[PDB]
Amino acid sequence: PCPWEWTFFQGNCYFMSNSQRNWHDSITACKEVGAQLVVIKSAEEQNFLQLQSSRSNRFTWMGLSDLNQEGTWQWVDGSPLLPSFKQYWNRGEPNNVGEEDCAEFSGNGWNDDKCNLAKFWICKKSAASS
Ligand SMILES: COC(=O)[C@H]1C[C@H](OC[C@H]2O[C@H](OCCN=[N+]=[N-])[C@@H](O)[C@@H](O)[C@@H]2O)[C@@H](O[C@H]2O[C@H](CO)[C@@H](O)[C@H](O)[C@@H]2O)C[C@@H]1C(=O)OC
Ligand SMILES: [Ca+2]
Ligand SMILES: [Ca+2]
Ligand SMILES: [Ca+2]
Ligand SMILES: [Cl-]
Ligand SMILES: [Cl-]
Ligand SMILES: [Cl-]
Repeated sequence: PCPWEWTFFQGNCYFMSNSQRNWHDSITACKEVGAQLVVIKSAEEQNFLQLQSSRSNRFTWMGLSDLNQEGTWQWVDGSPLLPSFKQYWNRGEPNNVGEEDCAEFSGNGWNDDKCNLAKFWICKKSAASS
């Protein structure tokens, strides 16, 4: 079972925060609970997490950025953003407006936004590690 206040899906536990943090502080918060700011590995996990964020009406960080090389999106575990996953950007994203280097769930897909903006966040860790 997942810890109190967490969400189970496909053998992992997810913490949907109830406070807001900028993207770096969200990474730290997840590391504090032995988790990671969420790295999506499958289409079904994307569809699941996207829906949680859309129906909660909450702009939410995930563990994805182009801070290192503009236009090259990397997950916080080092894995590249696969071209097929680029289907999950909202229409007209990522658009880098005013420089935007971190990815959030926004509505029915992903947006790039300012990494120093405070948003809700989602951490992920194995249920077996919980
Ligand atoms: C300069 O950044 C802003 O201040 C501003 C940027 C977006 O509003 C301005 C744009 O509106 C129109 O574009 C629609 C989506 N955008 N783009 N680009 C268009 O008239 C443009 O000429 C303007 O630059 C808006 O950004 C938020 O929403 C878009 C999605 O619509 C998203 O991509 C952004 O990441 C951001 O969440 C608002 C933003 C602002 O500062 O509030 C006014
Ligand atoms: Ca940049
Ligand atoms: Ca960018
Ligand atoms: Ca954007
Ligand atoms: Cl559970
Ligand atoms: Cl991490
Ligand atoms: Cl940024």
